[PDB]
Amino acid sequence: ECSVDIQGNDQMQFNTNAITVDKSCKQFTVNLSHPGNLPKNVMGHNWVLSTAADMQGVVTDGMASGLDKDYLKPDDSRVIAHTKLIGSGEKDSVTFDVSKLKEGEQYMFFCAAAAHAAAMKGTLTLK
Ligand SMILES: [Cu+2]
Repeated sequence: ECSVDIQGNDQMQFNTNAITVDKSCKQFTVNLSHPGNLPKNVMGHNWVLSTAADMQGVVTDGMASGLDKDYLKPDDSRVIAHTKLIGSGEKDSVTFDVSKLKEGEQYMFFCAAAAHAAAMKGTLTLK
C-alpha cells in the first residue's frame, strides 16, 4: 500500500504526526478529509509537503496569500505536493511521484491555514 489516510478536524489537529512512504512505491497518495462542522474560512485545512528547510517560508508566504489562494503562494516551487483547502464535509486527495523525495533530506507536512501549522504538522520519511 502506497497511501495514507489523514483527517484534520475542528480542534485544529491532524490525526498523525509521522508519515512513512515505502521507498519502493512509484507514486504515493495522501487522502485528506474533514470530519468537523466548521466552515472552510474558520477551520479549513490542507495537507502540504515541503522540506524542513522550506516549511516556515511556505507557511509565512501562504498566510500573506490568504484564504482566497488556499493559504499558499501560487506556483510555489518549494511545495512538493499539496491538497486543496477543505472545510467541513469535504475531502481531497493528492498523489505525487516518490522520485521527488530524496534520501538524506528532511520533509515535513503541515496545514498552511493561518496559524494552523503550529499544531498541525509532522514528518514525512522514506523507508
Ligand atoms: Cu488547518
